[PDB]
Amino acid sequence: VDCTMYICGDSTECSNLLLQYGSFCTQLNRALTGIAVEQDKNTQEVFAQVKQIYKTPPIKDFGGFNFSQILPDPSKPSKRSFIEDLLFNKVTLICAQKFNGLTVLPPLLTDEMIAQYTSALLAGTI
Amino acid sequence: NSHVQLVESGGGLVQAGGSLRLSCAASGTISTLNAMGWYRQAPGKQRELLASISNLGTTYHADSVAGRFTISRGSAKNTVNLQMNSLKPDDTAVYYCNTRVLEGGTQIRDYWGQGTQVTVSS
Amino acid sequence: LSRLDPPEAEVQIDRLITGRLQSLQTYVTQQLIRAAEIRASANLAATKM
Amino acid sequence: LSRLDPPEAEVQIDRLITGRLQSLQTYVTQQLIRAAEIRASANLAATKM
Amino acid sequence: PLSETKCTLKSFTVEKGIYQTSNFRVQPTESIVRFPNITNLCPFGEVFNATRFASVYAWNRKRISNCVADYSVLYNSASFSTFKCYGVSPTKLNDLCFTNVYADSFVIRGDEVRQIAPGQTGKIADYNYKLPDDFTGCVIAWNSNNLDSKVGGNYNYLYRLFRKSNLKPFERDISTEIYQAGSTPCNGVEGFNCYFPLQSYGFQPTNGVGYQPYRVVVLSFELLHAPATVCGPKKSTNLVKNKCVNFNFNGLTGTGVLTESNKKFLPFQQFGRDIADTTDAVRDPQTLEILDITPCSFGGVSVITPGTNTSNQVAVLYQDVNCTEVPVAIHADQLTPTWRVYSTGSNVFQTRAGCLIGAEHVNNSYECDIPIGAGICASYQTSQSIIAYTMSLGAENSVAYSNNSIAIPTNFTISVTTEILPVSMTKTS
Repeated sequence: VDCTMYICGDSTECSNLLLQYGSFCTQLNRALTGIAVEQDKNTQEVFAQVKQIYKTPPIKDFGGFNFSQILPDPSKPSKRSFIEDLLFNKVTLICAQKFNGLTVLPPLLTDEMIAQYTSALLAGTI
Repeated sequence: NSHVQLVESGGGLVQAGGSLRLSCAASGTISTLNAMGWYRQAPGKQRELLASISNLGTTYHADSVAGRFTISRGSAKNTVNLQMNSLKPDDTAVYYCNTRVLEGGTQIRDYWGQGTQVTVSS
Repeated sequence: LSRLDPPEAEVQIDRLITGRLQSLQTYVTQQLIRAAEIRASANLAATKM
Repeated sequence: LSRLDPPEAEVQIDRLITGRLQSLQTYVTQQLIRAAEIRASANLAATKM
Repeated sequence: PLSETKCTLKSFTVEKGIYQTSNFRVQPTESIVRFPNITNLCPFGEVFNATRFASVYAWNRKRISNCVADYSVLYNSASFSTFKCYGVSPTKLNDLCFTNVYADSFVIRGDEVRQIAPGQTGKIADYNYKLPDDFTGCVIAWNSNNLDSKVGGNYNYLYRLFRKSNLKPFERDISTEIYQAGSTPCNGVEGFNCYFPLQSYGFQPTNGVGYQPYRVVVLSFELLHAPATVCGPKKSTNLVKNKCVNFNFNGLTGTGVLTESNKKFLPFQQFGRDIADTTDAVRDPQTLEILDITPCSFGGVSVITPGTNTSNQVAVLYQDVNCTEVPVAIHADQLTPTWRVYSTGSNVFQTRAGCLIGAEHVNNSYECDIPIGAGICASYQTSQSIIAYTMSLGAENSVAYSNNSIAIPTNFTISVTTEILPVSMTKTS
């Protein structure tokens, strides 16, 4: 969120009056930026454990164990597994709330990349 | 430099039932006094029009002053005098003077003077 | 701005600015608390992984 | 204090006091949040030790 | 941008990374004011389209107040032999407000139209209708031979030829006592030295244009420092779409971008409000169509740069904005050779994060160096320049899995790694 736009949207006298209140703006902006960076740090720490991307075996034998449910499905447009897409559908606005100086920075890791990391971990474990 | 200016005079404390006459003098770059008016902004009250005269001689008088204040425009047509007859308590106010000027045939500019105080007591 | 002149509108603008600033500050504090909670949750998830 | 007399300077002093007090409260809250963060860090470091 | 980043960091040395510096705000380009449709104009037709007009001595006065006056129908219409105004510009009438208006309608001979003006003389001016010297208003006249003339002599219209004194401005005299034109009193008896005070023009179709009857309407405007009751139509601006603009719909003021809307307001509904209660859609007062409101940019500006110790070039990221808005950053005011180079060029690239300028979009994938966002990362390498690429999740590797194979190590290696953890803070009081 931008302090000046939120408090003094499109106005100049309000901006001048707020100018003499100090550096609260900078503090709030720094805190929000820190939280935004913390989100990326958390997701990377959780999902960046694997050093290399491990491909699943071309033929699934596994001595009779069926991992179809958790393994990714190339058939679907998105390469997420049978369970992951179910979670996305179950969990399924803020888009139009951008009017009052709000902003929603996109996550550094796209859902496709997180799915890639999870698939690599699954292949490594298997 | 000679911007349109208005000056008010003639007001003051008067015993109830008396009479006075305010004089309003206009100066400056007066192109055309289309409308000429007298106002009063009493202490604690908003400015209220009392009497006015158009450039055509037609005059308006507020009901608060109708029948007591008579507005007459001088021969020079630059000054307007408001003869206040049988001054009543409602006349206690700071009287202001206004005129409308059509500069360039399209710009309506309203000019005001300093004003003069009037007071009626019992 | 329109209804009142600047010299009198200044106090109203000051009150409004104070209110909005305090609301934003409360929001920022709540966001910090929730960020700490989610950071703890993410640390737990990383340990589990 | 020097420019204005006390009775009129009281409002200015009150505004300044409110601003400074609020800023100090902001700093204290930020210090508490960072203290909690470093407390978690110290607990995890002690666990490693 | 590099100097702006230096000022923001309060340092002459900037390390590799991305820094938020300023905000890119799109200012409005125009202003829009829309007000209800033409609506209830003042009753001009009543005075003008009236079937019959009164006499010159009995000129009919019509008061007009508390209505919007569309004077354009007067001068835009060439249905008037004479059109003139005093004290005001006729074209300015549609943008003027007046306390009261008085329309004086009557009929006079065409050749006598000249007497209808300030300071005029003659019987019509002196004894039928006199105008003030400083008259403020307009006078309108048109031919009425086809309406005010009859075969054999039309004797309905009358005028005052005699009277003791000239009529004062805007004065009517309808008393018709026998005027004493001679020393012998008339005693209300017409005769020698006592003529019919009124007179009939006797309009006939064979009368010449000068002698033919002419219908005249005079609009006098009264201004006495009082509130204005009449006001010309509030000229509403045209409709501008797909561009930032300040709009004011019958008092509803806002700033945004008007776009064609697919909503469906009920007939009584005027504007819609979002879940946050903010205005979202509005319907034009003049005509019934709906438009949506959107914010302009609200975007931020960040600078991507490798460590100044390594290079000197930089790249600019305009957050969550189109690449056409980028160069609309109060441009033409920054430094000519340093900022406008980043304004726009072939370097322009678009991502979900926003518009990126100063970086080439290569196809190769590499481990993230400077996180741009949404899976995009930037790095300085190559001739050297800034390249934006898609983040490489990691090295590709496949395990030669089989149902009877195994991998067992034959040698080992001892690895020492460092882990750092904060433990305390300065005890400040």
